[PDB]
This record gives sequence, structure tokens and C-alpha cells, in this order.
Amino acid sequence: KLMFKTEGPDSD
Amino acid sequence: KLMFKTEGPDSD
Amino acid sequence: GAMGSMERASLIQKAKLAEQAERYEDMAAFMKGAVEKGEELSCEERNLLSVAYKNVVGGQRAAWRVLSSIEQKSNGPEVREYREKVETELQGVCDTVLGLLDSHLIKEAGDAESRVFYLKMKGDYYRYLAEVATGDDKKRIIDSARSAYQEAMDISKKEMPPTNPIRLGLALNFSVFHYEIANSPEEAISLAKTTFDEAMADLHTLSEDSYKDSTLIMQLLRDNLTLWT
Amino acid sequence: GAMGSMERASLIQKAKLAEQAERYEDMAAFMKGAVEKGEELSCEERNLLSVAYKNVVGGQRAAWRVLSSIEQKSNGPEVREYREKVETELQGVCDTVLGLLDSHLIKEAGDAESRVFYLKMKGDYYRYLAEVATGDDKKRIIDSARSAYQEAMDISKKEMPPTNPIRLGLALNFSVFHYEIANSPEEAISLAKTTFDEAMADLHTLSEDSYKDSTLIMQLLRDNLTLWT
Ligand SMILES: N=C(N)c1cc(-c2ccccc2)c(Nc2ccccc2)s1
Ligand SMILES: N=C(N)c1cc(-c2ccccc2)c(Nc2ccccc2)s1
Ligand SMILES: N=C(N)c1cc(-c2ccccc2)c(Nc2ccccc2)s1
Ligand SMILES: N=C(N)c1cc(-c2ccccc2)c(Nc2ccccc2)s1
Ligand SMILES: [Cl-]
Ligand SMILES: [Cl-]
Ligand SMILES: [Mg+2]
Ligand SMILES: [Mg+2]
Repeated sequence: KLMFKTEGPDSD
Repeated sequence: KLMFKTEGPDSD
Repeated sequence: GAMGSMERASLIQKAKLAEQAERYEDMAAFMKGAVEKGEELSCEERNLLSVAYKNVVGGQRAAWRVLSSIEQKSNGPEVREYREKVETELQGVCDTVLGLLDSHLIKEAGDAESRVFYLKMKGDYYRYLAEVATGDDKKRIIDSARSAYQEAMDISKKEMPPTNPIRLGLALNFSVFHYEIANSPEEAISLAKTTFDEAMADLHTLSEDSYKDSTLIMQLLRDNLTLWT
Repeated sequence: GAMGSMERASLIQKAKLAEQAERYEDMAAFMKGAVEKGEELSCEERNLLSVAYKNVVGGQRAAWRVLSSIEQKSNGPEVREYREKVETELQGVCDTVLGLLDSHLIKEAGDAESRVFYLKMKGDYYRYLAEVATGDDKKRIIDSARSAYQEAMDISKKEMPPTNPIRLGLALNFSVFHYEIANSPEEAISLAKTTFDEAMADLHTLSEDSYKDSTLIMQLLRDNLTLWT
């Protein structure tokens, strides 16, 4: 899936 | 520490 | 409470060591222990809590999507069973974090920066549940995420400047909620744009250090708008 | 046996899914379950077992070194306590893998490719113990690693070609054992060089696919020699 920018660590 | 090449995934 | 017999300060020290070791499961357990001491968290401590669980739940979300995608393609029980296993553990982490927030982080958080922070987290963890929800509570899970975000937004707008990094991170995440969870892409776009513009117009008030903090999150809003428009 | 009620084939399927999801703790538990079914492992299954635990123990070794380094610099109990926590969990993984090898992977492994594989793993997991050992069993742990490697080497030299990837990976790891665990850098260098040269002289016998497999591991031997000389 295209994941959008969310706050904090890009841990996924 | 300098880790040397060992077999399989460089998991450390 | 696995961590009931460790000093609050030791648990915070060990959370910080765990972060350095990339032991996020440990970091999260240590911070759970610290919250369960019953004292409010400092700014730094709130950030430790959030980083620990973001990392844990991030790995599970990533694994879930991989498994969900394979399952979709496959449509034996094994794929479904294992996606369910991961999904259940994911839901457990969300349940635990929501647990900490309701018992009793949110009710004792009176300052804008703490209350907004915790309500943002509440929205986030309901959003993560919503991402995997498929049954008769999906609508209510989604509405729980909206409700949390909306209270956070109302407080943030009244009590914080437009460049406040907490306020900006909230708007970012609420924007993604709208786009992908509430199926409201126009709302997502309007929020992201309005948030960016109001932040841009306030940067003049900041120190160099603060300017850096704000513009970092503003770029994330931009990154999303670029994909969306 | 947490996995006693799952079919062998399901456990192998789920190990493969876990690998795709980067859920190495799960992958390792699934493969433990598969070994505990009591049947020998195929080549593919041996590789699943090894990859799963390498990944798990790799994260712990990395965390240990970070914590050990902080502790050295610091020379409150917290740093030591947390390094000890991680160290204990590391030792547990090694103990578990050595468990599987002695009960009963090694004794039933009659073919060179399986026996060498398992004895190499035995050397590896004793080496990982040795990396954190500081007490009155260090010498015996080290000798256990040597002993395992040496039996593997004797078999490999008699039963496999010099380019055999298993044989090459063994020589690589035994070489690192010599350099860093046995404090025998000249032995490490001689082994790595002799292994590379004998492999180089046999590449002419291989298919393209095999040539690729061998030269990959030969480059690791080269990489180490470059740092060592
Ligand atoms: N990952 C970590 N260990 C932390 C990250 C942040 C953070 C800072 C700015 C923006 C986002 C996160 C922390 N906040 C903090 C640090 C020191 C003193 C007061 C507050 S701790
Ligand atoms: N700890 C909490 N506050 C909650 C956890 C879960 C949950 C969801 C999926 C799986 C496991 C737990 C909730 N579900 C829910 C939410 C709103 C309305 C109706 C049902 S609330
Ligand atoms: N990580 C994995 N899933 C595997 C890696 C390797 C491997 C292959 C060559 C060299 C090193 C490892 C496997 N062996 C294998 C695969 C298919 C059929 C027979 C044997 S499985
Ligand atoms: N499962 C196994 N075969 C072993 C595990 C451990 C161990 C080492 C450190 C911490 C926990 C366990 C061993 N120690 C050892 C090895 C050789 C001689 C004397 C002592 S053997
Ligand atoms: Cl499962
Ligand atoms: Cl500890
Ligand atoms: Mg439109
Ligand atoms: Mg010399």
C-alpha cells in the first residue's frame, strides 16, 4: 500500500 | 565494534 | 505490572537505553511501567512513550499489510490464520496504549501541550485499529478516532500557535485520517493546505531552532498534498 | 511445545510468510515447532531455521554491543542491569538453538550437507555465547565452538568440493572465530586465503548458477582478508 506521511517514526 | 563478514544475514 | 518493582527514574533511563539499542518492545514496556507509576509525564517522557509504541505498532502494521496482500492474492487456512495472529497482536498494542491514555493520562492532562498530545495519540491508535477493522464496530472505531482528533484540534487551535509542532503533527495525522479512513479526500486536502498556509504565515515569529522544528512537519503536509493533488 | 498442535507443513508455510513479513521471532518459533516434529529437515528447511535464528540473535548481538559500549564508557546499576537483561535473552536463544541441534538434529544428520550445516550452526551459537562470556566457562565455551567447527571442517574437506557454499560459509565463520575469539589472527588469515585459492581453482567445474553462489561467499573471505592484511 502507498502509505502517506504521518507524524513521528516511519516505523512501518 | 568493527564486525567481520560472517555467513548469512547481516542481522546485527 | 511486570515493572512495578523498578523505580520510575530507572524505567525512564532504561527506556532511553532501549531506544539506543533499537529494542523498541523493551522501550515500550519500560515506558508503560513509568506511566503506571501514576505521575504525569514530562514533555520528554511523553515523547519516549510515543516513539516506543509507534515503533512497535509500526512493525506490526507493516507485517499486517504484507500478510493482507498475500491473502488477497490467495483469494489452506494458514495465510488467514497468520494474518489474524498478527492482527490480534496489533490490536493488543493499540488496546494497551488506549488503556494507558484512559487510565489515566488524559484525565490528568490539563496543559494544552500534554492534553493535545494524548488526544492525538488516542486518534492515532483508533486509526490503527480502523486500518484492520472489517466488522460491526468499524464505524464506531472510526468515529472514536475522529472524536479524539477533533477535541485535540479544537484545543490546539484555541491554545497553541499555528507553527506549534504538536498542533502541526495532529493536523498531518487528522488529514491522513480524512483521506484514507473517513474516505474524505477533499477534507484531507483542505486541512493540509490550510494548516501549511497558517504555519507559513507564522514562521516569522520563531527562533531558528523552532523554525527548524515547524518546517520539518510542514514538509510532511507538503509531501502529502503533492501525492493528493 | 507452543506449536505442538500445528501441522509440520503449516509451520513451514508460516515460517515462509513470517520471513516475508520480517517477523523473525515468529519465523524462529515456527521453525522450532517444525524441528520438534522429529523429522529431519530438507535443505530449504535447514536454511529457514538458520535465517530465522540468525536474524533474532543478530538483533540481540547488536543491542548487546550498544549496551556494552555505554557500560564501558560509564566505567547507577541501570546500564549494567539492562545489558545483563539483553545478554541473558541472547544466551537463551543460543541455548535454544544448541538445544535443537543436540536434540536431535545432529545425531540424525548423515549426509555431509546436513551434518556440516548443523555443526557449523553449533560453532556459530557457541561463538555468540563466547562473544559475551566473561567467567570460568569462557575457555570451555570457546573450545566447544572450535570443536564443532573443526568436525565440520574435517567432514567438509573430505566430502564436499572446495566451492561448496556450505563449506565456504563454514571456513568464513571459522576464520572469524580464529581472528576474534581464539585470538589467532594468523590462523584466520591462512584459513581465509587457503579457502579462497582452493575455491578459485575449482570454479571452472561449475555451472553459472553455482558459480554465482560460490563467488558470493568468496567475496566475503576477500572482504575479511582486506581488513586483516
Ligand atoms: N526519541 C527521543 N528520545 C525523543 C524525541 C523528542 C522529540 C523532540 C522534538 C520533536 C520530536 C521528538 C524528545 N523530546 C524532548 C527531548 C529532550 C527534552 C525535552 C523534550 S525525546
Ligand atoms: N481500549 C480501548 N479504549 C478499545 C479497544 C478496542 C478494540 C478494538 C478492536 C480490537 C480490540 C480492542 C475498542 N473497540 C471499540 C471502539 C469503539 C467502539 C466500540 C468498540 S475500544
Ligand atoms: N531465506 C530463505 N527463505 C532461503 C534461503 C536459501 C538459501 C539459498 C542459497 C543460499 C543461501 C540460502 C534457501 N535454500 C533453498 C531454497 C529453495 C529450495 C532449496 C533450498 S531458503
Ligand atoms: N545448550 C547448550 N549445549 C549450552 C548452553 C550453555 C550456556 C552458556 C552460557 C549461558 C547459558 C547457557 C553452555 N555453557 C557451557 C558450554 C560448554 C562448557 C561449559 C558450559 S552449553
Ligand atoms: Cl498462526
Ligand atoms: Cl533491566
Ligand atoms: Mg475536488
Ligand atoms: Mg604474521
